[PDB]
Amino acid sequence: ITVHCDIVSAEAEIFSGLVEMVIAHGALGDLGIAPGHAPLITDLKPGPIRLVKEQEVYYISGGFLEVQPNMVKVLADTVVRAGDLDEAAAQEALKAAEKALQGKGAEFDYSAAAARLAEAAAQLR
Amino acid sequence: NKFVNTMTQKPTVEQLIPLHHWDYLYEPDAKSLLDGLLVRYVESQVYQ
Amino acid sequence: AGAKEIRSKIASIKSTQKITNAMEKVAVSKMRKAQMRMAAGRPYAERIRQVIGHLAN
Repeated sequence: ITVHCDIVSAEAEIFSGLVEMVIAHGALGDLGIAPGHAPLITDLKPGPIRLVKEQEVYYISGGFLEVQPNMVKVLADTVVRAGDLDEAAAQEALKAAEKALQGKGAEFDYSAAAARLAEAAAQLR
Repeated sequence: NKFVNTMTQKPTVEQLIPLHHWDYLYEPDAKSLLDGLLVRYVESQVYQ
Repeated sequence: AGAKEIRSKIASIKSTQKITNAMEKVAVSKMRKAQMRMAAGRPYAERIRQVIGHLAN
């Protein structure tokens, strides 16, 4: 009559316990999951997940739903991924590196500079 | 750096990109799921 | 070279020593906040590793 649901994100847990029914917005349409549901992996739309224990509702920005007859895992995302947002962040990171580097410089100095700082860092302790 | 203990920080390099009787009910195509999950995995390792 | 100039230097260095002693405990406090954040993000990564293993195997 109940399964172990765990709603988690790359940063922290969102929910963990025992549930009666899990309602999710899959990439192809709404779902209603209950104990013993067959194994199922699915991509989630940005929207609210409704759980039955009493009733709970949590807003998620998308993710992956993994189901097994004795376990339900929701791998949520902290932000809403998308082709424009996904590409913008890459262009800003590239732009940052263009502005940072002007030209090449002496690279053989690495070893000498590292030895200088390795000797200097010992005297301090 | 990796946290060995409160008194020891270890500098490290970790490889990111180059990594039983039943099957899942894949709603979307399996390529789309694997392509998306490998990206989420690498980002999570960088965040950790 | 002069007792009073020396007395002023001692008070200056003593004022600095009091805050570096406090900053050590502040760093320990923030270390514990970072350690709890390290543990909170593990379940998501291990589960994504467990799925990719089958969806490829």
